[PDB]
Amino acid sequence: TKPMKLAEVTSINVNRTKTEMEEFNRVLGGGVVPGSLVLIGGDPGIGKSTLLLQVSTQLSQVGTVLYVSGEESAQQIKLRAERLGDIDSEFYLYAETNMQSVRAEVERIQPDFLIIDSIQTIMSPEISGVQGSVSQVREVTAELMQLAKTNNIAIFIVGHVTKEGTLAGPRMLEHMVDTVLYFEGERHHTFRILRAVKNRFGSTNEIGIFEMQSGGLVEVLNPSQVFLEERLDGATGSSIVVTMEGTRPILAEVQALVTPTMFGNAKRTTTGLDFNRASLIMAVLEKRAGLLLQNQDAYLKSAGGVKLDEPAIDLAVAVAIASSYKDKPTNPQECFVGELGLTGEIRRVNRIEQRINEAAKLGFTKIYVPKNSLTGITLPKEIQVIGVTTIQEVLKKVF
Amino acid sequence: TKPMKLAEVTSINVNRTKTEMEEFNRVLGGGVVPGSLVLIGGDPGIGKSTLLLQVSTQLSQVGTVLYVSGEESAQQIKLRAERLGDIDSEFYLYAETNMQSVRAEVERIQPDFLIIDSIQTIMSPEISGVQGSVSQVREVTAELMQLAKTNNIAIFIVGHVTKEGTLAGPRMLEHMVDTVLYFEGERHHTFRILRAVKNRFGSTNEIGIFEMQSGGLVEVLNPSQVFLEERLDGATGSSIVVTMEGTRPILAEVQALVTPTMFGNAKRTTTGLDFNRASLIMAVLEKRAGLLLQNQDAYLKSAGGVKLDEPAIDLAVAVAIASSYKDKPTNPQECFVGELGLTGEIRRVNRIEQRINEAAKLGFTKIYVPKNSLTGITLPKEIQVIGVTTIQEVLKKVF
Amino acid sequence: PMKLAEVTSINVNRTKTEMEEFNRVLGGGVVPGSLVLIGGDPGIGKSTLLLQVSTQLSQVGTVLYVSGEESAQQIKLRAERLGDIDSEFYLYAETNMQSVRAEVERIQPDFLIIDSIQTIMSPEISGVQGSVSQVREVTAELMQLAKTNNIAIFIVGHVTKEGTLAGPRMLEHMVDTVLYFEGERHHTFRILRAVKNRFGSTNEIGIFEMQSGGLVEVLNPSQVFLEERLDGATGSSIVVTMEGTRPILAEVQALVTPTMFGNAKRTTTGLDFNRASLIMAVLEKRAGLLLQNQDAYLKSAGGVKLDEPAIDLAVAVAIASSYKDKPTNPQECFVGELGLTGEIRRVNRIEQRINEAAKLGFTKIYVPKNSLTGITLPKEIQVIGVTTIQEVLKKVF
Amino acid sequence: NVNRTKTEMEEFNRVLGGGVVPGSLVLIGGDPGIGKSTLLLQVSTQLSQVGTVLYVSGEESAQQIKLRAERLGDIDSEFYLYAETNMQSVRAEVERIQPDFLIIDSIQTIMSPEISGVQGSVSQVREVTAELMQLAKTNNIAIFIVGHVTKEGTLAGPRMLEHMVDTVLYFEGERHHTFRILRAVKNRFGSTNEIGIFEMQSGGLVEVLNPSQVFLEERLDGATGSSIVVTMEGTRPILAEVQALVTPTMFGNAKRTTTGLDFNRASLIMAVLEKRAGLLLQNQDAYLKSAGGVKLDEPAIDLAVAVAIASSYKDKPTNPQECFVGELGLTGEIRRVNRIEQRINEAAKLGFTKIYVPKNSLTGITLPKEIQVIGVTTIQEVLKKVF
Amino acid sequence: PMKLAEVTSINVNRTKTEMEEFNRVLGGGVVPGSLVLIGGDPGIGKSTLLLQVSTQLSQVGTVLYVSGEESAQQIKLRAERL
DNA sequence: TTTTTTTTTTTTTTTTTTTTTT
DNA sequence: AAAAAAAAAAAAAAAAAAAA
Ligand SMILES: Nc1ncnc2c1ncn2[C@@H]1O[C@H](COP(=O)(O)OP(=O)(O)OP(O)(O)=S)[C@@H](O)[C@H]1O
Ligand SMILES: Nc1ncnc2c1ncn2[C@@H]1O[C@H](COP(=O)(O)OP(=O)(O)OP(O)(O)=S)[C@@H](O)[C@H]1O
Ligand SMILES: Nc1ncnc2c1ncn2[C@@H]1O[C@H](COP(=O)(O)OP(=O)(O)OP(O)(O)=S)[C@@H](O)[C@H]1O
Ligand SMILES: Nc1ncnc2c1ncn2[C@@H]1O[C@H](COP(=O)(O)OP(=O)(O)OP(O)(O)=S)[C@@H](O)[C@H]1O
Ligand SMILES: [Mg+2]
Ligand SMILES: [Mg+2]
Ligand SMILES: [Mg+2]
Ligand SMILES: [Mg+2]
Repeated sequence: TKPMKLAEVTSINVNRTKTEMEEFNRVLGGGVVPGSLVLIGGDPGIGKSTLLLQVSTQLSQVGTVLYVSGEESAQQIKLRAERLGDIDSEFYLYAETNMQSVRAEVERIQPDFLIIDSIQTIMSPEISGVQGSVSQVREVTAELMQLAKTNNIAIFIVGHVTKEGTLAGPRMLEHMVDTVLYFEGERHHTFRILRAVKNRFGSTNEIGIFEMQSGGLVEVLNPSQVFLEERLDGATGSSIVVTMEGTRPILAEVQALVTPTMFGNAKRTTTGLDFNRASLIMAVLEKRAGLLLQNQDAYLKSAGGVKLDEPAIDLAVAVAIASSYKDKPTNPQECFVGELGLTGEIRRVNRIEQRINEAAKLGFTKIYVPKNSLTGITLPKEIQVIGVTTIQEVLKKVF
Repeated sequence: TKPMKLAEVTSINVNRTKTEMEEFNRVLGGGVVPGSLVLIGGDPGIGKSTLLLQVSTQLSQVGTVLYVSGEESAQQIKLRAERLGDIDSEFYLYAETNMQSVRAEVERIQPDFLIIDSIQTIMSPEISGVQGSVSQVREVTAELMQLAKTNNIAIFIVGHVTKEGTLAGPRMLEHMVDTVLYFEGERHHTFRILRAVKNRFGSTNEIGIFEMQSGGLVEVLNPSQVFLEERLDGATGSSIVVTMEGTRPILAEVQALVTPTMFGNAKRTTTGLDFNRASLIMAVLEKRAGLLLQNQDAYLKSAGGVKLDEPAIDLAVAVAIASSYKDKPTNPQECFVGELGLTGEIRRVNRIEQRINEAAKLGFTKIYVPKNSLTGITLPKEIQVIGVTTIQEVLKKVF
Repeated sequence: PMKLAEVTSINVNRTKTEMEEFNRVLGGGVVPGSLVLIGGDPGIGKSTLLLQVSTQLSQVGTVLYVSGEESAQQIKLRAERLGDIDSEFYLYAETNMQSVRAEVERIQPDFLIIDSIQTIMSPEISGVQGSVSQVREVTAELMQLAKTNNIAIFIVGHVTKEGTLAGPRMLEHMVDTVLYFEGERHHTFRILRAVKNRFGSTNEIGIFEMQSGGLVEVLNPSQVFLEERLDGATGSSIVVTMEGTRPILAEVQALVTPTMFGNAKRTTTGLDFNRASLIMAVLEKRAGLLLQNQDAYLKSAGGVKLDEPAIDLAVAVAIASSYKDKPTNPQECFVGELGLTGEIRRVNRIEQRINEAAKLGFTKIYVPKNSLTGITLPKEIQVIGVTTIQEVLKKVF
Repeated sequence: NVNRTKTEMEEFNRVLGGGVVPGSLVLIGGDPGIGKSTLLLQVSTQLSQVGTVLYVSGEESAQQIKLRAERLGDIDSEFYLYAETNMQSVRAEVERIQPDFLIIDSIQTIMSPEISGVQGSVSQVREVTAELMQLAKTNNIAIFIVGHVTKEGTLAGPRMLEHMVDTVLYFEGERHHTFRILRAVKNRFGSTNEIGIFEMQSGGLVEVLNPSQVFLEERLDGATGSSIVVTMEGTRPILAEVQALVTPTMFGNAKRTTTGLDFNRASLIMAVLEKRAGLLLQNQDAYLKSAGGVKLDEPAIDLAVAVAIASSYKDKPTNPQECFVGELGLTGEIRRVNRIEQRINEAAKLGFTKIYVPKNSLTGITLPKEIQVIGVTTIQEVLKKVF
Repeated sequence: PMKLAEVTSINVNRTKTEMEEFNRVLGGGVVPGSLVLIGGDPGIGKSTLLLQVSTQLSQVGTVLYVSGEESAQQIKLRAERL
């Protein structure tokens, strides 16, 4: 080795190969990078070995794959494969735990892709410690990193997780690999969310959602079924907003029902929405747009119980209230994003590009967004993007 | 050797070289200091080596740079460089991992600035045990502080972190080096913040905020939704406040809508503020300034959902309420800062100099502050700092 | 020799720095013949603090500053930032314990400051610079020098990655005083707190603010000053509250106005509105202020949360001054809990409170009379015992 | 058993098995600065009234100890100080005094220079301890040992000392506590677990005799609407005062503003008084507080709360030496309470003339003769007896 | 043990105390080869119960009573109250 | 024939990780 | 929010042991 000037452009471009799973490719950042290390953590049972077996089958159509498993015997893995089904043209399988015995086979198969079905179950013969020991994990991961960086092998490592929900072993492990994925999914849903917390080769904002099914993990193409309901005739008082949950844009319906107050102080009731925010929005509508609302009771709901924290919902909430009060329908493919100011201005929102992209992917026609958010934003040309400046403009255009 | 002197001693000055990233220069106390040690810690994948490759390029425009790394090969570094820039001042890469060859090549090329990358990923063949040993990093740190002082090389060091997020290694590491930086970001946010916990050459309070983007880190300059020209021109009931978001001042905007109640009682709906605080402020206004407000509803909001609960916002809240009740605008170039006492006094506030300086940087023309806070303040030339001591003074000056 | 109880003792000649917020932590001043240990996180400010101490003590006696971790140029550059060498002192930057022992015997300094015992070493043994044996022998040498020359020694000790002193636990036994210098990244105050001091109370902490011109002592941590009340401002009063161990001054403010619409609000901040409405009920029953038909609005100034029962008297006097439209004197302070019978009940730490009010230059403090039993009033403060709220209201207004 | 000498700190006796037995060792460990040397100087001075005492110190020269003694002020009849570290010289001074109560101010700062090790060496301290054992055995001297502690607290070589040591107890306290707790952990001659507690002061350590948190008796004159109740701070009984202000609802509607108590419990209590006693409280505001901010909320308070409310409504004073304990039922029955014996004994210790208690709870308890324990059945009976 | 296939069977030698209201809470008696754990509210009778049970089992067989938490003198002085 | 010494061992302290407990 | 289980390292008590 020698020091070199940066203009010694020995950099060959990374011809990263795509698997068939677009959800997997996107989290990785376009594809599997040769010579990368990917560490997949996640709770027991969540689907890590299923995911890796699927991608191993798909990659075996394009390159040689070696699947290495300490924790499971070859018959179990073949039983899962036949439950999933693939030609498995060049898919090698190797149940092993001794690092020298895997390294020897790696140096003859020359696998383009290597799966390590659990790092905590594979041991160096050098280190005396138990298979989950910190020193064992350190030595095995350093040897795998040598194999990867020397032979351009892409290595997928399954990591055991502590009861905290964070990867076990020395933090050196998270420092040394190139990509760290978590695989997780709460019991309220069937969906399994794959997310990158580190990715030296791509954006860590991309997340992939799978559903676990008999016969494998299948991609879910719409994360949010809860909007899907085609509207009744009439159906006044509904609007749709591209809100946000964690990092993924999710599109959700807001509904309102405005009715004349009787025999009490006018009272306002919500679900999934802060009633303070709704009271503000109703005050803005009554002031700036002249909707008589201090004599109306109002009821607001988000479909599917998705809780709408962020201020970007306020414009869609106002449009829902207006649609109910006017008793006139919005279009089922109009979508609304923006904070509503008490001076009636529509205020810019973060992540505007992702929201417009997601609205385009779900096939909406018109998305209304704050005019000042549009600066330098490139729209997808298939969806009409309307920049709006004040609530009176939105009401006059929608109604 | 055998010194021993009175305090009359050479007092040699410290020169500084600024990077082009003012957000980075700020944290170091105004620029890189020759012969200093700066230690960078932070979560895996946070952006440390992008930041250091950016600053490595900028220093490379004004001096020779040697970038060592044991983490990554020269090809990966060059691919990153192409991703984030034009290679407009080429510098040296060295993929070395053993300290003797580093010391050799650094003595031969004799750089102005040196970057180690991770101190935990370099070892010394003369001593001790495993990579990342406490025994190893201590001795490498001693070698670096020597090489630094013998040559006046400024050295930047990446440090691993524990799972708790504190710097790894023996505390001798955190004592021998001169500057210790943390690079961090909460998962609910897009920003990365860079903060000093120790800095022998400047204040630690100055943090720097970056956004991660496809072309690298970019300094945000404005951590807030307050973009001045957002204001709806004819807007009334809005005012801006300089608020401490922890250690950093941020702009925030307080909006009020004030309107007569059409019921036997009046609402006090408030988002982002304590409604008891707003109710106290309206009682101060009604008693001292004579605004008839018990007949009026008030609705109050903070822009962008920022939670504003420090006493310094009371003045801007009072001015927003008064602006709405009077239906007169305020100039969007004025900031307000001050606690409001039930006497109508504007009480002094903490960190007043930071607040004035940050109001100055984003180009505000006036800021109203407690007059008693003005003592010893270095107030910048570009902004007229208007001392005030009663709410009625503010209302006469502004309305 | 067992000299029984006949040995003769002379009072320690406690010298003082100008930083009273430092002197308080040592329990009144710097004793001679003594070891002080300063611990704290890296970067906290220990060297800045001991530089300022050196420069101040140099006005009283000879100071020698030694530092194995920092060159004399860096120390002089810091001193030039902090101020000027008008009180010039000796600076050695030595690492050899034998050399500093010889130099101390030559110069006979009144005060010695060692900025890292983790870098002094003696050649009689060798090893890692911070080795337990090296620090133990060096600190034994320092215990000799302290006794032999009556020298006050300030030692900077390193700290582990938890907030505890490194090196042998025997260290905290040999030394006479142990200080931790501590702070929090969300803040910018530094607290200096003792964990051991056999020459004086360890119930006192010093507070500092790190600034460009050094560690400024924060004599008054509250945003509460006698200079800043509006001349005729009614409806506020001062109370000596306690933040754990530290007496903290606080102002309570009250706005009383007729309840023109609806029914009586009791909107409150920093206080508790149940406490406040109790106090208004006591005033209305016992003192006769017609406060039922009044709205009342109360806040702590400065956003300090007030919990303890000692605030009741100050809150009552703030309400009463707001109702009566008669200002309280800004230099009078109130402490005491209010009973629903209108009695004023005893409070804890009464002496530490009166001492803090005296030290902050309050001309007068009101206290529950029965708490005066066995009390030791300072000279610079007038202390008034009161028995009932009627007595207070007659005396104040 | 063999006889016990008592120090004047009865708190110290009770943790030390009821008193220091002669001819045996005691080791007090604890964090530096906790107060070991102050405690042992007070103990040694109190024992000086019984016989000769020697205090040996390496870690503190005689002048500093004398300064501390003159701070505390206690008279020091035949109190010996000895600044020494040569253990053989200590042993010889033992025979030049023949003490009766010996103190070593730290085992880690005395050395027999011939034998072994450095002053910290486990062998050196163990062997010094083995010599001390012979000196204890020979002259029946009770020897108090100060222990250093490990960073963890484990007495800096615990096992080999502790088996020779007989009795070990730990002196400790937290960063903010004015109190320091002296916990006995092993003891051949008394309750193997106990906790002594002291407050540290500039006058020296002072016992916490009676509970830590009682603060009372600031009663004024004709203070209607006040009553006293015995309540538990877990296992400690404490004696606390309830105050009530009852006043007509001149404006608005009846408030129930309450602090310390639960306003639901208080609402039940005023409903019970309204129905069973016939107090017209529904048109009254009633304001209730526990004195001193004590979180006084356990079922046994309801009788005292009822008597405070009734005293305030009637505007007649409760006697300042009457105490009440009792749960109140919605039928006006007064129900049993958890630990009535301990409450009556605390009431007696604080010198209360009466305690009112639930009848059906006097069965099988030994009423102390100094206090008039009164059984009451019903709230109407209580209000007849008191008012 | 080494060889079994549902064979050797000493059965439960269930040994009573004189208090049947103790025996009834177990299987009608104590069981050899077993650990019984007793908890309870502190000082309420927890040790009094087991000391008395010892004074009743001592009639049937040898009982060794070990206390880390109380002195042998105070133990025997309490037992004398029985 | 004691004196290093040096392995072996204890054991303590620092530090990092992780299983319980609100 | 709190503890206890492994890893790494230094301090040290001890002895196999070869010297000086
Ligand atoms: N018919 C089915 N047959 C087998 N597995 C199924 C079936 N249906 C669902 N599964 C799911 O398959 C999951 C098993 O997880 P896998 O993908 O096989 O491996 P893994 O548990 O993620 O990896 P580890 O290291 O063994 S914890 C379980 O959570 C089951 O819910
Ligand atoms: N298009 C993008 N391409 C590459 N990286 C991206 C991209 N967008 C964001 N990144 C971020 O780049 C981060 C990697 O930053 P790095 O500086 O290379 O790693 P580091 O952990 O900070 O430092 P080391 O010592 O190299 S591990 C990832 O965590 C991503 O979040
Ligand atoms: N203009 C400024 N220039 C230099 N330092 C400043 C400045 N302003 C504030 N500082 C503070 O100075 C602090 C440094 O404190 P130090 O005096 O180095 O304490 P120390 O770390 O204990 O000293 P040692 O013994 O050398 S490690 C930094 O943490 C800064 O917060
Ligand atoms: N006016 C006061 N004067 C002197 N000491 C005080 C005073 N007030 C409190 N103290 C306390 O007295 C303590 C002094 O420590 P000691 O009473 O000597 O116990 P000790 O430190 O354990 O003794 P050893 O065995 O030498 S370590 C300190 O912790 C102080 O907090
Ligand atoms: Mg598996
Ligand atoms: Mg890197
Ligand atoms: Mg220093
Ligand atoms: Mg002592």
